Amino acid sequence: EPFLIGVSGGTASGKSSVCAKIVQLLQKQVVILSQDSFYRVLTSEQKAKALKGQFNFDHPDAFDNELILKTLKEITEGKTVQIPVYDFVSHSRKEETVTVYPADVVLFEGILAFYSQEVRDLFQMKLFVDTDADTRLSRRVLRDISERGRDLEQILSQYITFVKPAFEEFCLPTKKYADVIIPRGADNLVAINLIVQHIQDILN
Ligand SMILES: Nc1ccn([C@@H]2O[C@H](COP(=O)(O)OP(=O)(O)OP(=O)(O)O)[C@@H](O)[C@H]2O)c(=O)n1
Repeated sequence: EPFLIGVSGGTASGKSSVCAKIVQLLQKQVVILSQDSFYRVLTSEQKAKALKGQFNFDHPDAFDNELILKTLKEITEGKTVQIPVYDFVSHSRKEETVTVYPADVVLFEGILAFYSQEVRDLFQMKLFVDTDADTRLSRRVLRDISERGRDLEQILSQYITFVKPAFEEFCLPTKKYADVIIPRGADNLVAINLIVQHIQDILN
Protein backbone atom coordinates (compact mmCIF):
# COMPACT_ATOMS: atom_id res chain seq x y z
CA GLU A 1 0.00 0.00 0.00
CA PRO A 2 1.17 3.59 -0.62
CA PHE A 3 2.54 5.67 2.26
CA LEU A 4 0.12 8.53 2.99
CA ILE A 5 1.28 11.68 4.70
CA GLY A 6 -1.10 14.36 5.91
CA VAL A 7 0.17 17.94 6.00
CA SER A 8 -1.76 20.71 7.71
CA GLY A 9 -1.49 24.26 9.06
CA GLY A 10 -3.24 27.62 8.73
CA THR A 11 -3.57 29.57 5.49
CA ALA A 12 -0.29 30.49 3.80
CA SER A 13 1.71 28.67 6.43
CA GLY A 14 3.80 27.01 3.72
CA LYS A 15 2.26 23.52 3.65
CA SER A 16 2.88 23.20 -0.10
CA SER A 17 6.55 24.21 0.21
CA VAL A 18 7.11 21.74 3.03
CA CYS A 19 5.60 19.03 0.80
CA ALA A 20 7.82 20.02 -2.10
CA LYS A 21 10.89 20.21 0.13
CA ILE A 22 10.18 16.72 1.45
CA VAL A 23 9.80 15.33 -2.06
CA GLN A 24 13.01 17.17 -3.01
CA LEU A 25 14.99 15.42 -0.24
CA LEU A 26 13.51 11.95 -0.82
CA GLN A 27 13.88 5.29 -6.26
CA LYS A 28 10.56 6.10 -4.60
CA GLN A 29 7.68 7.58 -6.63
CA VAL A 30 5.97 10.57 -4.99
CA VAL A 31 2.99 12.88 -5.60
CA ILE A 32 1.48 15.87 -3.80
CA LEU A 33 -2.30 16.23 -3.66
CA SER A 34 -3.93 19.29 -2.12
CA GLN A 35 -7.15 19.44 -0.13
CA ASP A 36 -8.17 22.71 -1.79
CA SER A 37 -8.64 20.67 -4.98
CA PHE A 38 -11.80 19.34 -3.36
CA TYR A 39 -13.61 22.56 -2.60
CA ARG A 40 -17.34 21.88 -3.00
CA VAL A 41 -19.22 23.00 -6.09
CA LEU A 42 -20.91 26.29 -5.10
CA THR A 43 -24.46 27.43 -5.91
CA SER A 44 -25.24 30.70 -7.68
CA GLU A 45 -26.15 32.17 -4.30
CA GLN A 46 -22.99 30.95 -2.53
CA LYS A 47 -20.72 31.98 -5.40
CA ALA A 48 -22.26 35.44 -5.07
CA LYS A 49 -21.13 35.59 -1.44
CA ALA A 50 -17.59 34.50 -2.37
CA LEU A 51 -17.23 37.46 -4.73
CA LYS A 52 -18.05 39.74 -1.81
CA GLY A 53 -15.74 37.71 0.43
CA GLN A 54 -18.79 36.79 2.48
CA PHE A 55 -18.41 33.02 2.16
CA ASN A 56 -16.68 30.77 4.69
CA PHE A 57 -14.11 28.74 2.72
CA ASP A 58 -12.41 27.85 5.99
CA HIS A 59 -15.23 25.79 7.42
CA PRO A 60 -15.06 21.96 7.32
CA ASP A 61 -18.22 21.99 5.16
CA ALA A 62 -16.64 24.13 2.46
CA PHE A 63 -14.87 20.91 1.40
CA ASP A 64 -16.27 17.91 -0.50
CA ASN A 65 -15.15 15.65 2.36
CA GLU A 66 -17.16 12.80 0.84
CA LEU A 67 -15.20 12.94 -2.41
CA ILE A 68 -11.95 13.32 -0.46
CA LEU A 69 -12.59 10.14 1.52
CA LYS A 70 -13.33 8.14 -1.63
CA THR A 71 -10.42 9.50 -3.62
CA LEU A 72 -7.97 8.95 -0.76
CA LYS A 73 -9.41 5.48 -0.08
CA GLU A 74 -8.94 4.35 -3.68
CA ILE A 75 -5.35 5.65 -3.64
CA THR A 76 -4.80 3.60 -0.51
CA GLU A 77 -6.04 0.69 -2.61
CA GLY A 78 -3.33 1.33 -5.18
CA LYS A 79 -5.90 2.27 -7.78
CA THR A 80 -5.18 5.21 -10.07
CA VAL A 81 -7.61 8.09 -9.62
CA GLN A 82 -8.91 11.31 -11.10
CA ILE A 83 -8.75 14.60 -9.21
CA PRO A 84 -10.80 17.78 -9.58
CA VAL A 85 -9.30 21.15 -10.52
CA TYR A 86 -10.47 24.27 -8.66
CA ASP A 87 -10.44 27.80 -10.07
CA PHE A 88 -9.73 30.30 -7.30
CA VAL A 89 -10.57 33.35 -9.39
CA SER A 90 -14.05 32.09 -10.26
CA HIS A 91 -14.75 30.05 -7.10
CA SER A 92 -15.69 27.15 -9.32
CA ARG A 93 -14.75 23.53 -9.92
CA LYS A 94 -13.26 23.37 -13.40
CA GLU A 95 -14.51 20.87 -15.97
CA GLU A 96 -11.09 19.33 -16.53
CA THR A 97 -9.73 16.66 -14.22
CA VAL A 98 -6.22 15.41 -13.44
CA THR A 99 -5.02 11.81 -13.59
CA VAL A 100 -2.86 10.51 -10.75
CA TYR A 101 -1.32 7.08 -11.13
CA PRO A 102 -0.13 4.92 -8.19
CA ALA A 103 2.82 6.09 -6.09
CA ASP A 104 4.88 4.93 -3.12
CA VAL A 105 4.36 8.10 -1.12
CA VAL A 106 1.37 10.43 -1.21
CA LEU A 107 1.34 13.81 0.51
CA PHE A 108 -2.05 15.42 1.18
CA GLU A 109 -1.93 19.04 2.32
CA GLY A 110 -4.65 21.42 3.40
CA ILE A 111 -5.96 23.66 6.17
CA LEU A 112 -8.35 20.95 7.41
CA ALA A 113 -6.79 17.65 6.39
CA PHE A 114 -6.90 16.31 9.98
CA TYR A 115 -10.42 17.48 10.88
CA SER A 116 -12.40 14.39 9.83
CA GLN A 117 -11.31 11.32 11.78
CA GLU A 118 -12.16 9.07 8.84
CA VAL A 119 -9.66 10.86 6.60
CA ARG A 120 -7.25 11.43 9.49
CA ASP A 121 -6.91 7.66 9.99
CA LEU A 122 -5.82 7.14 6.39
CA PHE A 123 -2.53 8.94 7.10
CA GLN A 124 0.46 6.89 8.26
CA MET A 125 2.04 10.20 9.26
CA LYS A 126 0.74 13.70 10.02
CA LEU A 127 2.70 16.97 10.06
CA PHE A 128 1.53 20.42 11.17
CA VAL A 129 3.21 23.56 9.82
CA ASP A 130 3.36 26.39 12.38
CA THR A 131 4.01 29.93 11.18
CA ASP A 132 3.56 33.30 12.85
CA ALA A 133 0.16 34.78 12.06
CA ASP A 134 1.34 38.14 10.71
CA THR A 135 3.77 36.24 8.45
CA ARG A 136 0.87 34.13 7.23
CA LEU A 137 -1.50 37.05 6.68
CA SER A 138 1.18 38.85 4.68
CA ARG A 139 1.47 35.92 2.31
CA ARG A 140 -2.25 35.32 2.04
CA VAL A 141 -2.53 38.97 0.94
CA LEU A 142 0.19 38.88 -1.73
CA ARG A 143 -0.97 35.52 -3.01
CA ASP A 144 -4.62 36.53 -3.13
CA ILE A 145 -3.99 39.81 -4.96
CA SER A 146 -1.49 38.18 -7.30
CA GLU A 147 -2.49 34.60 -8.12
CA ARG A 148 -6.21 34.75 -7.29
CA GLY A 149 -7.25 38.18 -8.54
CA ARG A 150 -8.80 39.76 -5.44
CA ASP A 151 -8.93 43.17 -3.73
CA LEU A 152 -6.95 44.26 -0.67
CA GLU A 153 -10.06 45.23 1.27
CA GLN A 154 -11.90 42.04 0.28
CA ILE A 155 -9.02 39.89 1.53
CA LEU A 156 -8.66 41.57 4.94
CA SER A 157 -12.42 41.48 5.49
CA GLN A 158 -12.65 37.79 4.60
CA TYR A 159 -9.61 37.04 6.74
CA ILE A 160 -10.89 38.94 9.77
CA THR A 161 -14.44 37.56 9.41
CA PHE A 162 -13.82 33.92 8.44
CA VAL A 163 -10.20 32.78 8.12
CA LYS A 164 -8.85 33.77 11.55
CA PRO A 165 -11.97 32.69 13.51
CA ALA A 166 -12.16 29.40 11.58
CA PHE A 167 -8.46 28.80 12.17
CA GLU A 168 -8.83 29.05 15.93
CA GLU A 169 -11.99 26.94 15.90
CA PHE A 170 -11.31 24.19 13.34
CA CYS A 171 -7.67 24.28 12.20
CA LEU A 172 -5.50 24.92 15.30
CA PRO A 173 -7.30 22.27 17.34
CA THR A 174 -6.16 19.61 14.82
CA LYS A 175 -2.53 20.32 15.69
CA LYS A 176 -2.96 17.92 18.65
CA TYR A 177 -2.97 15.12 16.06
CA ALA A 178 0.33 15.90 14.36
CA ASP A 179 3.19 13.42 14.77
CA VAL A 180 5.54 16.31 14.08
CA ILE A 181 4.90 20.03 14.43
CA ILE A 182 7.15 22.12 12.21
CA PRO A 183 7.82 25.63 13.48
CA ARG A 184 8.97 28.13 10.81
CA GLY A 185 7.77 25.80 8.03
CA ALA A 186 9.89 24.95 4.99
CA ASP A 187 12.75 27.03 6.39
CA ASN A 188 13.18 24.43 9.13
CA LEU A 189 15.47 22.13 7.12
CA VAL A 190 16.48 20.26 10.27
CA ALA A 191 12.93 19.23 11.09
CA ILE A 192 12.27 18.32 7.46
CA ASN A 193 15.52 16.33 7.26
CA LEU A 194 14.55 14.23 10.26
CA ILE A 195 11.23 13.65 8.56
CA VAL A 196 12.50 12.53 5.16
CA GLN A 197 14.99 10.33 7.00
CA HIS A 198 12.13 8.81 8.98
CA ILE A 199 10.12 8.23 5.80
CA GLN A 200 13.10 6.54 4.13
CA ASP A 201 13.59 4.20 7.11
CA ILE A 202 9.96 3.11 7.05
CA LEU A 203 10.25 2.41 3.33
CA ASN A 204 13.14 0.06 4.14
N1 LIG B 1 -12.70 29.93 -3.48
C1 LIG B 1 -11.85 29.94 -2.45
C2 LIG B 1 -11.49 28.74 -1.79
C3 LIG B 1 -10.59 28.90 -0.72
N2 LIG B 1 -10.06 30.13 -0.31
C4 LIG B 1 -9.10 30.24 0.84
O1 LIG B 1 -8.01 29.38 0.66
C5 LIG B 1 -7.41 29.14 1.94
C6 LIG B 1 -6.93 27.78 2.19
O2 LIG B 1 -5.94 27.40 1.27
P1 LIG B 1 -4.34 27.55 1.73
O3 LIG B 1 -4.13 26.51 2.85
O4 LIG B 1 -4.16 28.98 2.27
O5 LIG B 1 -3.33 27.37 0.42
P2 LIG B 1 -2.24 26.15 0.40
O6 LIG B 1 -1.48 26.39 -0.93
O7 LIG B 1 -2.95 24.78 0.37
O8 LIG B 1 -1.28 26.28 1.76
P3 LIG B 1 0.25 26.89 1.82
O9 LIG B 1 0.18 28.34 1.29
O10 LIG B 1 0.62 26.79 3.32
O11 LIG B 1 1.13 25.98 0.89
C7 LIG B 1 -8.57 29.20 2.93
O12 LIG B 1 -8.06 30.00 3.98
C8 LIG B 1 -9.72 29.82 2.18
O13 LIG B 1 -10.34 30.92 2.84
C9 LIG B 1 -10.47 31.26 -1.01
O14 LIG B 1 -10.06 32.40 -0.74
N3 LIG B 1 -11.33 31.18 -2.05
